[PDB]
Amino acid sequence: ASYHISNLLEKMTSSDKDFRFMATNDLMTELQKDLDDDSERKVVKMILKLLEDKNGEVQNLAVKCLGPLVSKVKEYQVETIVDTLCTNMLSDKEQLRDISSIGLKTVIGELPAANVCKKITGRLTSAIAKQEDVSVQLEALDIMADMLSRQGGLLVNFHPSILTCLLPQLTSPRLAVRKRTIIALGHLVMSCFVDLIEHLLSELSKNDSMSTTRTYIQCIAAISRQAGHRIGEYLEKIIPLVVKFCNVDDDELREYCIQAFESFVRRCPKEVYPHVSTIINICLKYLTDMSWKVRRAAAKCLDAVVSTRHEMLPEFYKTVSPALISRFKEREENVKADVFHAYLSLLKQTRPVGETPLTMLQSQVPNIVKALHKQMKEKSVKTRQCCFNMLTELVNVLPGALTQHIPVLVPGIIFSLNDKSSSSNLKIDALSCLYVILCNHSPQVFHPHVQALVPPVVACVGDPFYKITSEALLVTQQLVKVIRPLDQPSSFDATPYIKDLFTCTIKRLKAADIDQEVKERAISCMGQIICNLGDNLGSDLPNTLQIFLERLKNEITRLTTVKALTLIAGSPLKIDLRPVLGEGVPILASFLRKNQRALKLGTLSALDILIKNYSDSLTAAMIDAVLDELPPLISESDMHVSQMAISFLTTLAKVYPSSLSKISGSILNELIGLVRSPLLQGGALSAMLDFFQALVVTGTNNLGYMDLLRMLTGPVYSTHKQSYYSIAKCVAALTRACPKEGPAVVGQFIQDVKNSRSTDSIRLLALLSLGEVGHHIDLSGQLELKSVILEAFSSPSEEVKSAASYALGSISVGNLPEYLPFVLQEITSQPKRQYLLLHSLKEIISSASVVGLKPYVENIWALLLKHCECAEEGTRNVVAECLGKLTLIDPETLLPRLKGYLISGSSYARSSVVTAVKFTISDHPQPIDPLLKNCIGDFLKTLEDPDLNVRRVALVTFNSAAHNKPSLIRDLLDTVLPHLYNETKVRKELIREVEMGPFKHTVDDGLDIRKAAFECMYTLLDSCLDRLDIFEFLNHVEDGLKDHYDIKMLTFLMLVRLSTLCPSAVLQRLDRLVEPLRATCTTKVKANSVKQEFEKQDELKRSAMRAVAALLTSPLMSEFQSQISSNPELAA
Amino acid sequence: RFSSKVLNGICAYLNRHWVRGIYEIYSLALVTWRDCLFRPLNKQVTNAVLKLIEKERNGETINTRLISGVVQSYVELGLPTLTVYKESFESQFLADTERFYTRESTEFLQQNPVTEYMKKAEARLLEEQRRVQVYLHESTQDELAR
Repeated sequence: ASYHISNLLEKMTSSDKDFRFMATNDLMTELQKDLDDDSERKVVKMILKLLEDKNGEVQNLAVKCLGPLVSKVKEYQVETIVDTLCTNMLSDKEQLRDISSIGLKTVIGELPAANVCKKITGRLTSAIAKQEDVSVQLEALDIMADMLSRQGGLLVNFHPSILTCLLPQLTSPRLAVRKRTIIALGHLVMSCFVDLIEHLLSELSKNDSMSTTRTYIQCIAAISRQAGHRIGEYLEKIIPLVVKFCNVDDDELREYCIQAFESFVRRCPKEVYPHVSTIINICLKYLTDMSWKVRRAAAKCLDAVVSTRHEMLPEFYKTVSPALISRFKEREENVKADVFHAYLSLLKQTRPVGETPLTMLQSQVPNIVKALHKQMKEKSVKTRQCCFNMLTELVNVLPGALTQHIPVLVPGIIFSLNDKSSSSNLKIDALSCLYVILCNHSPQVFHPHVQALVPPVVACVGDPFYKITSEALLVTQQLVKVIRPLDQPSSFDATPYIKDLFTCTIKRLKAADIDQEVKERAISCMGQIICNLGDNLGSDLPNTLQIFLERLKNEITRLTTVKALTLIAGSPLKIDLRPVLGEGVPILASFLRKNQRALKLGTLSALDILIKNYSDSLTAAMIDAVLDELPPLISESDMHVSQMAISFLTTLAKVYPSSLSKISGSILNELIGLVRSPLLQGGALSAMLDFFQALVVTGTNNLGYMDLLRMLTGPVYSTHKQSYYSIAKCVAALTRACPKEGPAVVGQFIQDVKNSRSTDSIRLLALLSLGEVGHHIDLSGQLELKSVILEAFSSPSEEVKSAASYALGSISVGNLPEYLPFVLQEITSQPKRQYLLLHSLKEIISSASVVGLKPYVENIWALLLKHCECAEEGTRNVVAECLGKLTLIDPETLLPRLKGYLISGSSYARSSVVTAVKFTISDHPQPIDPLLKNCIGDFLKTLEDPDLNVRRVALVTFNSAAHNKPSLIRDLLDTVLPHLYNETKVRKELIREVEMGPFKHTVDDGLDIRKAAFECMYTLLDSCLDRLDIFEFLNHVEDGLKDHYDIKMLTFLMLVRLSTLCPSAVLQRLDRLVEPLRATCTTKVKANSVKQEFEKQDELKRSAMRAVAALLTSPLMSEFQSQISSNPELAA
Repeated sequence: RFSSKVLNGICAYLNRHWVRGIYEIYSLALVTWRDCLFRPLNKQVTNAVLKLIEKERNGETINTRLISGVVQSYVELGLPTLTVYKESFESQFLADTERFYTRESTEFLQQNPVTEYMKKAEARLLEEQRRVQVYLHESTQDELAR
């Protein structure tokens, strides 16, 4: 209220220190939360008067309040406040000047108006002029730097004045002033207009000719660091100057090294590396004080060289760079650490994504260890830590490097570990390096060092620090496997190490409220020891094992305990776990209830391995409890758990078939339900088939073959295609389990033959089952199969026909000599059915054994060649696919023939042969890799000139190869680029038009090729942009912007995708890229047109807007008229 | 469609002579086409496309013009009106894509780490966005996005 502010103002000039700190706080609180003009003026005047007081607390409170005050006030108040602050800043009182500077800084920070900034900048420009006082100059420079850091978008027409006023400060006698003006110029460089940078660079270049003044070099480095992309065009005029000035005697190479490093880090594109590489190499060597930091800068300069550039790895290796780096390893710590870091960066860059880099690195390995040997005797912990890190990195980058150096390196590790002055970090690093070396080296070069490696490890195990204990436990676990590797034979008496290693481990087994990591490491070490050296342990093996039970109750070490049990169960050695089986198996059954995928899998695997290894000692009691948790685990929600459960059930049935009458409760129902699961695929299907086969072999009441068949195909007699496949495969597997199932085939034949009282589903299922069961057994013995199959081929629906064709193809694999010729002659016999029979043949080549298919190859090839030239397009496609599939076998015998057919083949033959090889490409590696790579050359290069269909098929094959395997078109991309670019051009000879009135319709016979070319161009962006040029690539896209609707959308999507890739090229031509796009967007729908055209043009316009919006992330971009203004909100 | 448009242009005079399925010539042609599509013929064509898209995800090159024309014909029918397009191909296509992607993700995660899974997820999402922007309706963009 008015009275509130009136009394606050009255009490503000109270003359009591505490009555002028409460009123100000109340005013600040009231202003912070969301006031007449007279009240505003009065409060502003009071605040300004109070800004100068005889107490610091009130002054600070007023300064703080000045910030929020400007947040809600008119412009005139801010203008007058700024004016009075600037006038006070000119006063000779230091306190008032500091208060004004702080207030102005706070006001600037509060701000994100324009007039205030202009006035402030003008005042600073006027004040910064050459003056006797220095405090005001420094304050103005600080304010200007803060403003530039905060705001750098406005004041475009003030940059030249600021630069001119700041330039004289460069030659100031005070180094602080020089640094401040350099920082201010660097900050202002970001704001700027663009024409000022060239003038500044020219001025600096002409002023470089000066006496011993390092200010210019510092300013150059600062501006380069603040903006490297704007200075890359003037390196040729700067590099020579620094190169010539490097010859001076005074110690000033630090700035040259720093600016070289900055240029290397920021500006990657340049070819002056060797010019300065030798200079840096010679600089790092000389020494004679102030000569250490120059060496440090020289050493650090190579960090950018070794990190950024990667294609130049071999020239680094061949040069003397690594040699000098390794040689200079016996210097002071400051430069030694930087040398270590630089070589570590080089090693990291060595790892990639005549001689390879790895081979060259190994040759120098002997020169490194020796250089580090003396470093192992240094008393500085930093040097030892650096050496350990270097050894770890060298072992990690490539194993098998330090094979003939273990004898000379182990003593250093032992000496470092035994040292009392070694810190925890040094010991941890040494232990990690030792573990890495042991885990990446052959066990055969560590037996002699066991006596020198076991005592120190045991000693390190007994350490109050927990990380060192964990590292020692890990080292012990690794040594347990290294000393007695079960994968390979060994001969070494390790018995003397059995006691101590156990003593240091069992003592750690009893956690007693210890760190979880320590408990896990101890459990893992104990499990590994039990698994490996289980026979050596005497009477201490059983009791300690009992402790594992105590670890199965708490959830802190449940996963680790389960993993240890699983590892122990599976091992060549025979370990007695029966005493903990009866009490152990039930507990595991309790882990399947709680929702834990990892725990569930671990416990399932543990139970499976325990049952497999220990089947003689089992009881139905715990088995019943275990089986109770299966029904809620086999479900379509999770597939990984279902496979594990199926495998566990199969193992239990195999090694314990007695307890099979309890699963009938719900497990069988769940399995039956999962059989018809659409997601049933992968290893789960194989596991279920194996389980069914094992169940059939075992045999149980109510679970016989007939019962299984009735349960499986019960509902069908009384929906997804994968369900039919699963049922058919299960039926085939069950039939295979019983080699005497004669009645089943005759029953299926009778059911299929009876057209009446048999819907499509039953016939489909019967055909699928017959096809699945006729693969692994011969059906030639039973007659009446071919007749019924041929009769079923002719049906109204297509699913039944496809199923019959698939069944015939699968059956033909069984007895090739009796089935293949029959279908071969039948194909030529009837012309109205071969179209189906050919499809069946497609299965044979994909299902029949190659060794058995060798004799019947010439006939198939001749038939395919004879049928290659056919009027039907579908038949041509089928024969092309069959030829492509057959080309996989014996490529060395067919590839030359295919090459020959291209010399005098017809258009249809050429199209068929090129289509055949298209399907040969697969994502995964194939043995026809080099053969196809060599063969595709002439196929892609000299087969796009003559014909149109040949061109289309060649383009389709090229696109398919690029999408699947782009390595084949990697070495010949340029050889085919001209043809692909030519194919993109539009031809007006292949555009027919028919007009029969006002309406018009244009038909293009060549539009298919253009779409294929555009798709190939788009798909080529995956991993080929680094090779193909950009300027020659976007010209055709620019031409194609004005093309068909589908091509228009494809080009728009191409442009959208190109926004994040090489934006500089897109920005350099945005004008001409968008001009056709603007012309298209300025199009109007033809009058008196159907709604289809309106909608089509609407989607085209929306796509164009999306493309331009993506590209944006000023050629008359502001064209928002009355109507179009309502469109963008629908796009964003 | 060209013949229907020509006939409508010819006999607009008669088209503007009644006082009031639909009596419009273009509407009559569209109704006739919808009836011709209602019969089980569509069950083949609508099914056939489901293979082509699948082949597009198996490393094979398919003809986008045919699918584009089929989708255009489906959306144009139903007298924009997307009832037929929504109840004929949208639901089945979405279910097929869900099932295929779930199976692929399960198979990959069964024997591959998570970084590769993330990379192939990016690849598949980019390919799906390309397909939607190329030969699918805009209204479905969000539907298949989330």
